[PDB]
Amino acid sequence: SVVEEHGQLSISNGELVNERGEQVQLKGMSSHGLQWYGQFVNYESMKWLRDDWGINVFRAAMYTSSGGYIDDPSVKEKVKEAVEAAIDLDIYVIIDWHILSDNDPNIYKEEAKDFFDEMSELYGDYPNVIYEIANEPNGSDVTWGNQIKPYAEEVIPIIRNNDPNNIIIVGTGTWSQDVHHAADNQLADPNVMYAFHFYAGTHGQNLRDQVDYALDQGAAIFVSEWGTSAATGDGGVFLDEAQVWIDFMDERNLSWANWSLTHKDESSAALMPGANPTGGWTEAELSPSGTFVREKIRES
Ligand SMILES: OC[C@@H]1[C@@H](O[C@@H]2O[C@H](CO)[C@@H](O)[C@H](O)[C@H]2O)[C@H](O)[C@@H](O)c2nccn21
Repeated sequence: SVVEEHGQLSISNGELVNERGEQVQLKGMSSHGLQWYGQFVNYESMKWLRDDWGINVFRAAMYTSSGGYIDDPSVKEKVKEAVEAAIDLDIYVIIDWHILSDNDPNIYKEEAKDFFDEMSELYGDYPNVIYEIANEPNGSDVTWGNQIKPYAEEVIPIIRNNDPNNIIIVGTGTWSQDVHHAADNQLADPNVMYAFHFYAGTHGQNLRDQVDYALDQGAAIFVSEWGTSAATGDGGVFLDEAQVWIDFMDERNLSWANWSLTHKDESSAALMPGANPTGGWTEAELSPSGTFVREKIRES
């Protein structure tokens, strides 16, 4: 229903819109690393998220380092499973080249180009696909103008040779928080968005103001990862500040994906250790974070 109705997504005047030009807001879940918690990524769990939580997008977080794709490239087949499930379930899907410790996206740029060539050749004639080419550039030696923008200007042409206009999300500096610099020096492609990520354990008022600054430059922003926890993925849940962010994103109509769908013993994890990897969870099988996120997507 979702993808048949909204169809081809694009950016118009800095906003995500459907094929009629109407604003659309995606809300869903991210996997944890596919090399660690891939058992939670399958048609049945994704169908349960669609039908019981109301998700309309799923993010496949393919770590590059940390035992991910560079170390063992077999994980790309789990990305394919997730994309195919999203096609069968008629929801959108984010293919996330999940850099982190490999903090400069240029470290694995050759591999990224080959990976995104393959994915865009396979799936570029479906409207479901959204490409997230570098999760979180980070480090004071990795800047938008010197490192990230030029990386994007090599990977985007590879994708565009196979897929002229599905959405591309491009990470920003300082762990995808520095939307100000990106918004002042935007990419040319008209169907790009810039990633902004937050974790509710950080007091967020200035970060919200910086998102507004970026929006005011005509940059489109996708909140492709956020958590209810501290920035470590743990440290308790911060539901008061998470709700502030939820309301802010609704007012600005910003799409989002929550970190993350796993039973790992950390506060941002949505599931408790007895949750079935194929779905059907009871309330007791959701964590405090998962209960809250589920409520947010169902309310929507
Ligand atoms: O630390 C929380 C998350 C992080 O996941 C965290 O990665 C760590 C390192 O791999 C894992 O040990 C944690 O279990 C996971 O929650 C995301 O990979 C990253 O994009 C991000 N940036 C800011 C926070 N986070």
